Amino acid sequence: TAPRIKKFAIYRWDPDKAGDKPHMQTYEVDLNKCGPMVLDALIKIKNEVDSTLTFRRSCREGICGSCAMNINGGNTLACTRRIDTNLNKVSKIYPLPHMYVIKDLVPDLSNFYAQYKSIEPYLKKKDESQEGKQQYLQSIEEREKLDGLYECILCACCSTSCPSYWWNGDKYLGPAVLMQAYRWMIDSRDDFTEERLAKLQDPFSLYRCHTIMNCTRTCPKGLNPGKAIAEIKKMMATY
Amino acid sequence: ISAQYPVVDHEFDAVVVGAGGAGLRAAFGLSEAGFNTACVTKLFPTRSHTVAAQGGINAALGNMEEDNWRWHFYDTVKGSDWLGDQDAIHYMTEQAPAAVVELENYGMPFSRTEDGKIYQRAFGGQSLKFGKGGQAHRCCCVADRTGHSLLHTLYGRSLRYDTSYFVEYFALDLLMENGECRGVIALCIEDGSIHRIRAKNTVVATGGYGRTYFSCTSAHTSTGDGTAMITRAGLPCQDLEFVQFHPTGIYGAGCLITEGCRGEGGILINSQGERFMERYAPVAKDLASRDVVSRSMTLEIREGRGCGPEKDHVYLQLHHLPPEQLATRLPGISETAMIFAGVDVTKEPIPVLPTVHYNMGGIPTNYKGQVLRHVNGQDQIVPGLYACGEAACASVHGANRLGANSLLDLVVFGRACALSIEESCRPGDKVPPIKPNAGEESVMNLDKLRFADGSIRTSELRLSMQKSMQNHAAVFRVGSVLQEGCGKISKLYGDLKHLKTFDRGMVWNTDLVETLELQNLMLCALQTIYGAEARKESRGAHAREDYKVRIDEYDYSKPIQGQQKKPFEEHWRKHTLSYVDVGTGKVTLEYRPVIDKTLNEADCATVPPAIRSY
Amino acid sequence: AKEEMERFWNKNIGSNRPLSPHITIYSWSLPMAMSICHRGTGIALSAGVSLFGMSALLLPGNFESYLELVKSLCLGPALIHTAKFALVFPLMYHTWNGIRHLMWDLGKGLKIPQLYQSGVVVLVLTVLSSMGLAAM
Amino acid sequence: SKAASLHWTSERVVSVLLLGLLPAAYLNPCSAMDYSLAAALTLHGHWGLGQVVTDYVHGDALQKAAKAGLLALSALTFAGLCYFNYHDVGICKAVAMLWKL
Ligand SMILES: Cc1cc2nc3c(=O)[nH]c(=O)nc-3n(C[C@H](O)[C@H](O)[C@H](O)COP(=O)(O)OP(=O)(O)OC[C@H]3O[C@@H](n4cnc5c(N)ncnc54)[C@H](O)[C@@H]3O)c2cc1C
Ligand SMILES: CCCCCCCCCCCCCCCCCC(=O)O[C@@H](COC(=O)CCCCCCCCCCCCCCC)COP(=O)(O)OCCN
Ligand code: HEM
Ligand SMILES: COC1=C(OC)C(=O)C(CC=C(C)C)=C(C)C1=O
Ligand code: SF4
Ligand code: F3S
Ligand code: FES
Repeated sequence: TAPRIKKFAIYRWDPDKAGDKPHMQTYEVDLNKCGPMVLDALIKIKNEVDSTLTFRRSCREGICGSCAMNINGGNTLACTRRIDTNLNKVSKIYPLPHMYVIKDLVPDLSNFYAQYKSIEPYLKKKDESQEGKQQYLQSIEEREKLDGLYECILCACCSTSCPSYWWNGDKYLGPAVLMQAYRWMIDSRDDFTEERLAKLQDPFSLYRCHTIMNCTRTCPKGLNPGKAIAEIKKMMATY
Repeated sequence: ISAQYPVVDHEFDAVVVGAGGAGLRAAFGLSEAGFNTACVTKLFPTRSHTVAAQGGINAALGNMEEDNWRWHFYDTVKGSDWLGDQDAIHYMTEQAPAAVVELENYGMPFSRTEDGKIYQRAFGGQSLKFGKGGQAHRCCCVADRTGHSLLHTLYGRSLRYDTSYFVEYFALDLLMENGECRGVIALCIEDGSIHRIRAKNTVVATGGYGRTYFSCTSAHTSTGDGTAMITRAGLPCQDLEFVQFHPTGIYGAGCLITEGCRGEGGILINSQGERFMERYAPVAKDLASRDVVSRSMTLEIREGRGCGPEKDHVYLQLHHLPPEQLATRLPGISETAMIFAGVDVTKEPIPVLPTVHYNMGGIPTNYKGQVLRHVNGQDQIVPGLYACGEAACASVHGANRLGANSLLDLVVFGRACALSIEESCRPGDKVPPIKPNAGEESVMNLDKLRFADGSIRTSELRLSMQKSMQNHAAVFRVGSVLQEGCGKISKLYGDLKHLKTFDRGMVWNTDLVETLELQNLMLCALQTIYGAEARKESRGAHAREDYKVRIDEYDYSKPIQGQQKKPFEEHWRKHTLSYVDVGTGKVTLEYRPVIDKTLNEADCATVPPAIRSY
Repeated sequence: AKEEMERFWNKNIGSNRPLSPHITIYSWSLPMAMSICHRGTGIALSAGVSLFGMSALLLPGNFESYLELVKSLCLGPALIHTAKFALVFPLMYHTWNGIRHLMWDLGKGLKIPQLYQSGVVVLVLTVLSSMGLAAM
Repeated sequence: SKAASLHWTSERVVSVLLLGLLPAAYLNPCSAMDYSLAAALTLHGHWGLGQVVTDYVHGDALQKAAKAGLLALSALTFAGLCYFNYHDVGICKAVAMLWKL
């Protein structure tokens, strides 16, 4: 009764429409016949109004980071961002900032993933003949070191908010990939911690971070990529 | 249709159609062995529904207390309701220790005990001393984020090998010639190009089909794609009718509240604030089979004990657990509960209701992952075709899956597919010359759907079946209604020709990717509703009111000495092999016998069917 | 991989794909404007120092001569106590933020609730110091 | 080698150095402390500007040129600072004077 209709300005761009220029389409969504988060408005516009709105979605609980976008000026997983029930505003749904768009809201993340691959995100042991035979021992105090660090969902919300990744994302790895590098470095079972550091000894891979700390705020998971990057720098100095 | 779609042909040693836990384990196995593998995934690997899997892997590693893998075997067998293959159950429970060890040796951050070993917990259906004992501690958990850490460890660990991922490619059909499989034909979602990844061994690890139901804990991408590729290739499915409805799913969102929380001490309470898990499970109590607990929770509201404002859900109490335990082992459900239900686990209880969670059925495989045919009453192996994970039915779960056995399923049988491939084939085997128009029917269907002017939208045929299955194939079933459902589903299937799509582009046409996922969901729904209507017994998760008894070749409640062995055609202890004529949409149902002999009869003898009372 | 990154740039540079908006759409977090103003105050301070050493090398005369040159055209007690503030506020701001960034380098104070107390502190000490400095 | 972590560290040392070398200039002015302050500010500024350049001048061709013109602006700023120090009142006195009116 008395429907509440919120406006949603959403960044559109169609690759197949010749000469299409990025624009903003508005969709008044009724807030009573939809869920509470922003991904519920988007899935409603796609199932009931405009069946061409393209975005990535998969879990709808914020555990996988496919719905990462720029809602109201902040990189936040759309499945966990509540709709502002103040109906005098127009939500500004935008793709991740400074990233090539495949269609409307879907950014080209393949460089983000290639950079993740480049840091070697796997356990490296000097003696790998005993792999799979015995439970590598690790203390509860040495296992606590990886808290807040292994829970990254690789949603790029942090990397695409970093002004240094905007400018030099060709060579800078960004807060997410660097945080993961750190994670690996301080895994008590890894045996390449003085060789994972060596790989960052160029003026760009790690040393484009200047502690803007714009990655720790945007992290939808409440992690802290910039403190990780700081620990990495203190490890690169005090070997 | 034709040259409006140029086809890019690839040749690999092995193709894995999936990048969940099972698909990643299998791709990693093949690539590590040496095979030129290719993972075709429609989601970035770490995007797979595996991530939604709070709750460790079961494994009989004896850290907390002396444990044996034979007790885990027994537990499994019993919880399956004797409709599981005790040879695949034997293999899995025997390889679970070494599988979780290899997983910890890859970097998976398992929670550690005071001695520096993997911290295990207690779930529903586990025991010690072949039941006679009490609750056991075998669940090797990564601090309530086990599926996330599994997926990330396996993916990053496959980056170490030449695993050529095809990320965001939709697999449309298998390339079957002369009864064997030569790979898959896939759709690149990014540019709309058709790709034919030819191989010598296909592993189908596509997950379940939970989106066949209105309310599900499952992702938007659980659409039964591999099960339907198998249906559209002339191969059967198996035990589709059995659908686990996890009891502890959020009332509104349908999110997961980890059966671990219960295993930690959490309790289920009705409107009267009583632990009804005693009247039903005097020993198992809260930690019981996810079929007994779900139906009991249904049989609390059915009789009017719902503690909801609308009286349609029960509470799960966790505030009686210390805050340190709540946040040290269950850090994820705290967030989930707060960010969705707004419930603070440390203060007020969480609203919970049974929603569709796991599909015990799927593609019939053996204990090696090899997909099975059924020709003249014999089990014939489809050459070059493997299945693993939720998509497969090796019947290690039978009628009911035990908690934490599904992640174990993924790792152990991804390993099984990889090991079987590396023992049956050599890296470099020349791919046979496939015909020059293989997979044309898939491209012609993709075209007929991209330019599908019609009447009924694709979102409406979904909601239609989703609510016809939520009403007619729910926890409790009855012929008089399972036939109304069969009718409704057959009719909605017929209406798959009156479909209307709006997006006519090629780049990221998700209206096409979703009409294709609806063609797969309607094939998994036809079979599940018909196998459920036909199964005139009550076993495991299939509970029928008009036949409230588990029929077996004997009356195992009574002594089986003077009993006459009921013929295979009468008793219902047999797997439902389902087929669908994809043109007419008619489902023919065959029946296969359950494999009882274990891998080594001397090692662990067959567990005789008994009265599965918890 | 290198090949994957070369292929991402070779494909996206040469394509028609647009680059999503960033600085216009992105809200300005305080510390982001506090870092852009630390880069601006640094370039400014460096420009000053540099043109003062060039002047020193080329400009003819003495500093006391140019000083009395500006003194001659008397300005008053207000333009002086404002030009000083406008000439030292960049230096103070910068120096304080510098100490902030050195604290951050030792990996301290890098929790969201703290970057805003640090912000406020820095800006306060900026003003407070600037004034005090130009009240000498 | 460690030529990026050695840089990062050398810049933090110079920073803290300048941080201490500025107030001590007020406490006890000296001509040698003028010369050390000149070298401090010219190395801090050269490295800072270096960073700016590295961030904004994309292209290895143009970058090297910009850094050479920056090492020249710096190699002359330091020259004028030392000249002034030796032929005028020095940075401490100069400042004090311009801060007398
Ligand atoms: C909310 C939730 C919580 C769970 N918690 C637990 C737990 O605590 N413990 C436990 O043991 N189990 C748990 N499970 C169950 C278990 O984790 C899943 O059954 C398991 O992750 C499925 O593995 P899979 O790889 O077969 O499927 P998925 O992990 O879902 O992977 C399927 C893959 O197939 C791909 N795919 C599908 N269709 C296509 C297509 N047409 N073309 C190309 N690629 C395709 C997808 O992109 C994906 O990569 C949970 C399940 C859910 C839903
Ligand atoms: C490199 C040359 C730069 C020239 C700087 C002049 C103009 C810029 C203004 C900012 C610097 C001056 C403010 C600092 C407070 C000065 C207080 C003062 O006069 O006291 C001492 C100031 O002189 C010093 O010794 C220290 C001088 C520090 C100057 C450092 C300058 C470095 C960078 C300046 C660039 C600013 C450019 C800004 C552009 C936006 C003098 O000693 P005293 O007679 O008071 O008593 C001491 C013994 N009894
Ligand atoms: C007074 C004490 C000072 C401290 C503690 C200090 C500290 C810093 C720090 C920590 C940085 C950041 C370096 C990087 O980005 O990683 C910086 C940048 C910079 N500083 Fe200073 N500084 C001081 C004074 C000065 C002075 C007097 C000048 C003038 C020449 C100056 C010029 C610069 C420049 C040009 C930059 C580069 C801008 C940028 O990189 O952000 N600094 N300073
Ligand atoms: C603090 O981080 C940031 C910068 O750091 C120097 C910027 O330059 C910019 C962009 C501004 C200019 C003048 C290039 C932004 C938006 C920013 O957040
Ligand atoms: S670190 Fe935080 S934001 Fe950055 S990628 Fe991982 S989760 Fe997403
Ligand atoms: S915001 Fe960017 S500049 Fe560094 S501190 Fe985080 S990576
Ligand atoms: S949909 Fe998976 S993170 Fe929002």
